Amino acid sequence: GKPVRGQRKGAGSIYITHGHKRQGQARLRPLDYGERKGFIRGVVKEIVHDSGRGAPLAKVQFRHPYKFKKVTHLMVACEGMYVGQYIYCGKKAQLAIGNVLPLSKMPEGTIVCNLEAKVADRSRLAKASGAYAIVISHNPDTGKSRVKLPSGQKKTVSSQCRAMIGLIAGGGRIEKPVLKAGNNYYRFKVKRNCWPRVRGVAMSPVDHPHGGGNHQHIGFPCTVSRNAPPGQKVGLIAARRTGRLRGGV
RNA sequence: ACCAAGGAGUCUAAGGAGCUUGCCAGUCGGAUGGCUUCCAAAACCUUGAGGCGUGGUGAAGGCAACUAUCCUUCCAGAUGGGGCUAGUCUCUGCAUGGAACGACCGGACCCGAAGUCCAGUGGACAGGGUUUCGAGUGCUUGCAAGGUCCUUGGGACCCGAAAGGUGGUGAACUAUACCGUUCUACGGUGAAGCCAUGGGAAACUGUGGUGGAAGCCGGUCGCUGUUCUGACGUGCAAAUUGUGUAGCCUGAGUGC
RNA sequence: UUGAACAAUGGAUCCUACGUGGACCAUGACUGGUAAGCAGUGCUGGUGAUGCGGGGUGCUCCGAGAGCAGACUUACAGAUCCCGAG
RNA sequence: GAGCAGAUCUUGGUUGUAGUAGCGAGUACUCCACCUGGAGAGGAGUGGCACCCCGCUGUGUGCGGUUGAGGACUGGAGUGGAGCAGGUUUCCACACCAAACAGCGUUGAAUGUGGGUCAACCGACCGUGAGCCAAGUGGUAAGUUCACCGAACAACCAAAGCUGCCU
RNA sequence: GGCAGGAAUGGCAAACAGGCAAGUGCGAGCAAGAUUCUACUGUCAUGGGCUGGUCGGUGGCGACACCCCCUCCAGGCAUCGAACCAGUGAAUCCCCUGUGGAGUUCUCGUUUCCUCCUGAUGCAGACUCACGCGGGCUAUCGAUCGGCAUGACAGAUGGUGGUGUAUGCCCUUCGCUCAGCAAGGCGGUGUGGUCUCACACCGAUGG
RNA sequence: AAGUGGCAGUCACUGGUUCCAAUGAACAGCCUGAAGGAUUCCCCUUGUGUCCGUACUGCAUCACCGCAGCCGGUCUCCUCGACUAGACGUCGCUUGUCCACGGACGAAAUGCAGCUAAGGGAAGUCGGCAAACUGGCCGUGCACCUUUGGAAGAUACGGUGGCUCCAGAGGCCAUGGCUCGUGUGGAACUGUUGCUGUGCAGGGGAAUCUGACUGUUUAAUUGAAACCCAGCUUUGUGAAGGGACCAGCUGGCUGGUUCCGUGAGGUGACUUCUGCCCAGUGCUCUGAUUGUCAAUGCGAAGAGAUUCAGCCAAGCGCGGGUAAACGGCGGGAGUAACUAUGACUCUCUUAAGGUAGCCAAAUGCCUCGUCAACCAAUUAUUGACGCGCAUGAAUGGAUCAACGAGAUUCCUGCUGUCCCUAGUCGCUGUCUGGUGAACCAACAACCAAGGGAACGGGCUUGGAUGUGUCAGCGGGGA
RNA sequence: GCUUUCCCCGAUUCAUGCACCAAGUCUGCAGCAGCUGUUGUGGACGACUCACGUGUCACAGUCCGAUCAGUCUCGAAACAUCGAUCAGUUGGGGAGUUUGGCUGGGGCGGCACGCCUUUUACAACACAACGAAGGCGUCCUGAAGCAUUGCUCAGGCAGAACAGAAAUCUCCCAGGGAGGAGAAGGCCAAAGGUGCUGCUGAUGCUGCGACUCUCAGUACGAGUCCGAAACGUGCAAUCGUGGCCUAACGAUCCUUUGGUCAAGUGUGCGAAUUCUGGAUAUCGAAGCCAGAGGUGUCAGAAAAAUUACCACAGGGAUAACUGGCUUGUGGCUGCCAAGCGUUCAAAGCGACGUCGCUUUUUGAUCCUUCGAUGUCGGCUCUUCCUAGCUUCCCACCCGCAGCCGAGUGGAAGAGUUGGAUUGUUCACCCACCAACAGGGAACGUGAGCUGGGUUUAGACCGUCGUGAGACAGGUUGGUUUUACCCUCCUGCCACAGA
RNA sequence: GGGCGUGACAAUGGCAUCACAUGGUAGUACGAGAGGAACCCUUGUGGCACUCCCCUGGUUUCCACCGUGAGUCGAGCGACU
Repeated sequence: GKPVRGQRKGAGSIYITHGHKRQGQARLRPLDYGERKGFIRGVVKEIVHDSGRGAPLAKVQFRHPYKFKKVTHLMVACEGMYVGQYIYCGKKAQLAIGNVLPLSKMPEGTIVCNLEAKVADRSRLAKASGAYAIVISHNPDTGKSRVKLPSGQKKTVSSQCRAMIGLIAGGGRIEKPVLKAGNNYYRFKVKRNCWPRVRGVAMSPVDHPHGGGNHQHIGFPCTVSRNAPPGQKVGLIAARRTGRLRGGV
């Protein structure tokens, strides 16, 4: 009868992010002449806590490309980065923690974060707490590069994508068990309206394909198709397998 | 409960079967046209196409009701005529009902297509037979108006659904998100950290304090609403109430 | 002897507007059932639609059928009194 | 649009019930005095008395308001003092309660009349927040409570109309 | 009009957030408004008119202190959660001594009750070693000297400079003294006519 | 010269300290600095301050909403004295008020409230429902079990007044003056043994089922074992992506995001485990090389409409994986040197044949199952046993500390729940002055029997019956 | 020690500092002092370039030489993306609708829904019930049809080598006891049987008749009777258009086939449906006629569940509660007398049989009630019955010595209890007692109470279902309102006037 | 003959004394024994009924007297909430 929770969320009325008191986008300084040809220096002016995020951010101040000015960019912090650090951004930057340099000046063992997925893009990969990617290999024939992502996947991105050298700060936070419901309450109160989460077997058949019945159960296989309409796409979406994972994944 | 007033088979298109009236192989013709202070948008007039009827039958191609003195036949039968007689004979034969047709019109069969003929591309009919059909004909039973009882579509005798649809309104209660902001006595208890100190070879450890954590406890405001299955239950109240009893009360708390 | 009796204001030909289409009761004619104020049937009559006299009372029994009155007489059935009639 | 006894019929007016059930949370009143047409109470109370006067007799535990004297309640998380939303003259005074209302009525938020609300300093106004509108552009058969609000963050975008000197 | 600058449309939206500046007599006098009127005493923002010689100057070792417009950039204030502990100040409240008035007094009670007050504002003052309330910084000295010390309820510090010392320097909450200001207020005691009301006098500016 | 009488709560500021997988706005406005540039030399609508709100009410017992002048609801601020831990509770100054329809009569019965009650003590009842017991503080002290935190205020024992003393802590001025523990311990005396003397103020213990907890919940019959939680585990996703809104959009959302992130499910703390089945359905992967398979396209024949063939997609078949996907997880007959039982064997058969565990459990029909405990008596309850109609493993199975207005059982104490009721009291009612409805109403209003739409007030046959009150009453008026 | 060859490179990395609006070089113009100094203001390089030189950095411009250029940046790229139009797939995410009927309530069950036979069924015809027993949706072509024709069947006595009970053969007997496909009934003997043989009459040319059963005197279906073409069989009469007879089946619309048409023959003639402005075309389509493809719910819609979240219109035409009829069942008594009883049928029983009564269990029914009669138990309170438990007649009788008792009669006055488990009625124990009898009163009694149970909405388990959901399976939690009217009853009072 | 009052009478209706037990009878009758009554007479008891308050209880707004707590009236006294 009635639509589903994950179908009313995408409508985005009271499921908008609680971002009012956040810091903005955390991205690498954009690509300009300095960052392409040589290197540019920036002072890590502050490390700050961003709401709804696990990693600390860093206000890093560079000079303006063509104006008498100081552009204060904001990027996810590298673990070990301190205030007043002098990070370096560009092609001729050195292989030091916090530096931002193209994915081609990096040897084939480098541990990187804030990784770009496209050229002139600004840091769309490996951005959560304790996240890091590992530069696997380079290909000069294409100017591209295989990198190992935190997910364990291996993505090929151009060797003009810029990363940041090191880990993302604030690591180890899933290694603490949330002990109370109130901890997760405060956790999600600054992210978005998604907690607590009623389970579909506890609803009525008007509200969810799982609701109703005299015993709380799903009467049909949970593994739903990928071509399933929005509204019966609840359960395990296009699951290749189910059950306990043992041996290889 | 009582009385008063209102209150339910109506109008319309088409039609059926009676009845009335007028005309008649016709009838009607108020679409429209001619006229003449209000009456008069009336009345009157036949310019009237046309409607219905005069022919039916076949899917159609199409075809289309014999009869030269008069008259289809038979049974019953209304009148009437001429003889005759209280015995009682002939002729007439309406209407109606039944039967028939050697009749005929159209359709369908069978054997044939012989025969006659010509507005002559070989065409038109024609003959004899049938367990044949027609909402057929056999001296056209029509038209129009009114009226009665009805039928069907319409609100359809009157009242009566739960429903379905189209467009709007509401977040003052209430649910939730965000922005700003408010509120949270008094105690109990005693986490980390810290101080002194006893023991020990050391690793470690005993004791007395300090400290003031916790979705900790009692408990006030407050919020909620267990129990009496209390009150009330024509209430204070369309959900409240007790000189009760309870739950929580630093939090996932609370309100604006 | 016009060839059985009795009866008979009747036979033929039509048209047409409605209501009804829950039935029930009674009887060796019965069927199912232990049976039922049960269920289902048959003939006929009743009730429904029907009042009146009697059965105290009773939709169905017995008598009889219903315009308004007068007189007489009766049906069923009645006469200790209630209550007409020993 | 033509006849009512009914349709839990419609509208109106009524009746019994019945002077009945009731008008029982928030502890509470009392005395004197004044205000009255009357309120320590009478219809010509009664005998003389021929209205005065002198006798006798009756009076409901007794309307309202306000001083004063007592008795009590609120008991600062108030029955106090201020303001929000809402109210919108209810504020104040006088007249007035024999029109009605206040489940009494010399009183009131009643009725009638007439008054009263003064800001450079208290606030709206100034912006900004969540959010919204126009604009720009787009979508629709078409208006729209059609889409975007994007100086963290948009576009398909010629939005700097302002400043210094000279003039 | 020329030159030189100048990405990024205009608004709305909070009577709780941001946001210039007022207090007392709560009265002269109101029946009813009052940080609005009134008497005093102030505060704020902003406009106009007038009157061969130019980087304001100086003091301090320092922390710092004093007197005499324009453009652009870098910062900061505005500016931000909650709870708990300690301190200081305010008003409230209470106590002691004394005064002025009142209540009780059958007996006792030098008793009982009220009052004895002080606002904004000031380019006023003394401290600020807060010698009342505490942080920061300065200079000198150079520690744990062999038992490290200082300061806190608890923290907390210290060769990245402790303790000690000093013209020490700064900011801030206050508090105190003065002006406001006693003339006002509060508790009273009287005079004068009376009136459609002014004068007189007294009573802690206590600890 | 120029803090300071006291100390309690509130407020302000100051110095800090803790909490966060939570870090707790923006703008206008204002200021400072850095670097440049440039540099003629008192008076005025008591200047301007314009515009709008400004009464009163406002947790209201009458100003708002609730039909109203409704015991309901409704935002914030200030907040005294005494007892006390106190913003509890009780009383009082300041402020405000005596207004709620009243009066008589000791005031029936019944009722709603407050209390008591001998002897017994749950025998009452579905059930200790309701009430009672206990209650503050100080000292001594405290068991099982445990997740080592708790349980715990366990359970329990003693004391508590009044007065007179004895000790006992600090500060200022200068070891004396003054202030100086309402904050503690001891003792003597004292009293009809009684003192948290009033208001206030836990009864306790022992188990089973269940949910871990805390939180949430059907406003107005269900507060729960339901939902949520943490934890666990699957799942899709590396962005031209996952999910997903919209009529549409070069549209908005998650996303100010980027795997320690996340969109979609399930289970439900810790602990100990989570067994077998991929045959069915589902999902997913392949080459989907063999089968089926659309539209368009290409070819042929036809005069043409049209007809016919072959090839090219996904899908479906085919093949593989997957159960913390949905789910599922067996019969028959013999057999041991007393009997009995059946370790053992035979056979059919499944995708697998229910594994470890647990049970007459909130799941067991039979069933009040059998044995034991409890009791005088036990359809209750507990411990066991187990062919379990129909238990069972994240449809989670089994233990389980702590917690619970959860469901059940036992013990103690306490009791009017009961034997078996009685008394007393306020407000009712009762009488009354003022005011004054509604429900309901065919008409009526005494029965028995009969018959009858089978249970009459009316009918028939009988029996009663004078009319009219007042307070009650629950048999009837189906 | 140069040259060239092109590849690589192009000033910033101890430090929370600063950094822009040009300095230098060269040079123009204007003013003043005289190519110079000064003042003022420009320009180029600094800071490479995007056919030539001249032209002002710009373009033009005239000549010269000769075959224009223009992308913000990176990637991808004629693929892909967002949509567009079709097509395949998927699609309870969503919508619309349906989810038969009968029925001793409905559901489950079944078919009494279209048919045939026997019976009910009651001697014309007719005759219902979820009455009784069955059958039907088929089967059969040198047949299981038609015809001629010959023969006689079931069974039995007797007989014949193997051979017997039962092989085959022979004789006699045999009314049908066989066969005719099947259910039952009827029918039939030189045969509506059967062998052999011959055949196809298994649609009597049509748009072809009258009828009968059914019945409305409709259809379909089935069947009877005819007319005449052409045939089979037979000497012939005849018989034969299916099955010996009674069952064996199907509308409109649509499709399909055959016919019509068209063609062909026609040894000369014809002999004809339409596609509409006139014609053609074995193009296509339409038409008429006869079949066939099926509606079994069989006079013929195209069709799944659930609701305890529920609703509406009704219904006492119809269930659940009371009551009514009946009492199978239950309960209570009778009669007889086989036996038991030491002998003895009755002191006490009473088998096999059999007559009754009650409502008091459960049935059966469906009569009243569905515009509602509050649905169990308990408590309270009253009354009634007797089918008599105690007490009384110290009754009578005994297998009665006493005691304890058994049975029977009169008698319904009084009594008939306290508890544990269970919601319980009941049951079962513990006791007390003279005894702890059985019942009724709308299964008395909810405006008397309670609310434990049944019986809403919440929730859990088990089994069932794919599911929502179901469950006489279990569990927990869950608002019981109103009297003041009339009467009865309780007390109270007056008037008695009518 | 009426009015008021008293004293009675009594139509009709209701109706209320049921049961048990100690002791004696009696260790008797009866009975081989074992065992083992009864009438009746006392005295009690139970259920029910009716009445009542001397005694003993229960109740206490006799707020009668007294103790005692918080607050308040200045304390006493006496009070009050």
